[PDB]
Amino acid sequence: DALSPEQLVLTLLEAEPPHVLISRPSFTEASMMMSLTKLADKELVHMISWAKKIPGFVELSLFDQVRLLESCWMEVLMMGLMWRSIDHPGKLIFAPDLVLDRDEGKCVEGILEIFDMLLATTSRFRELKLQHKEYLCVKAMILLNSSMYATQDADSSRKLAHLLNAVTDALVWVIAKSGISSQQQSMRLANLLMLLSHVRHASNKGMEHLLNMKCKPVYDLLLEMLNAHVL
Ligand SMILES: Oc1ccc(CCNc2nc(SCCCc3ccc(Cl)cc3)nc(N3CCNCC3)n2)cc1
Repeated sequence: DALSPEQLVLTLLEAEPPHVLISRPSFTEASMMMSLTKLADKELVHMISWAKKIPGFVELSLFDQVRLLESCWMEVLMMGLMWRSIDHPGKLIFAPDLVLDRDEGKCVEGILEIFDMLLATTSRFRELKLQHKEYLCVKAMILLNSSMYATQDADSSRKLAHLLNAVTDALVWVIAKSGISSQQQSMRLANLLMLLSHVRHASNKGMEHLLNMKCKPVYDLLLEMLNAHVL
């Protein structure tokens, strides 16, 4: 119970996930995917601690929290990937150890399309000159919006709306602080939210390559983390 103007941006700042490290040698196909799996899993753990820290997230329903974390993990992952690779054209800084060149993608099939997508999206964010604050704000919006929107017992859908609300407000706020004119303050918001669907787009393709292995996805797998230990 809070959600203020900057007390949120600063909060979203101090809630950020830790940098994550993976073992490694070198590399080929599974070499790239043995790591990426051990990468996104370590991260998915911190992603939960993260959501947990967004003021009011735990006040929601448990099934809703899991509902939400299940839909965004992929784009939230890629949102942080892009942000880490924003000042590096052609590269995709997956982690302090996992840095991949564009070309290095083709060496494994299907993957190369995504790099083009990420790099393309990353370049757009770069060109817009996305700020650390706007980035913090867009990341949580992705988590608060990615859901299956009732079949009633609504007090969650209320609090959730109030939460997506505060974030969205902080974001128009950040843009306003920028000082530009209302025609531009609006265009900024519009340009940044239109990219979220490109992050969605890239999120769908990726998840499609993922499942294209032999499985069919972290549900309970990280269900008992919201459960008790809260770690
Ligand atoms: O901050 C981060 C950290 C990590 C990432 C990437 C996380 N990527 C990731 N990729 C695969 S990939 C087969 C992939 C083909 C492919 C190739 C390229 C891409 Cl981008 C996606 C998929 N599989 C998984 N997981 C994690 C959860 N348990 C089940 C498997 N994660 C992004 C941002």
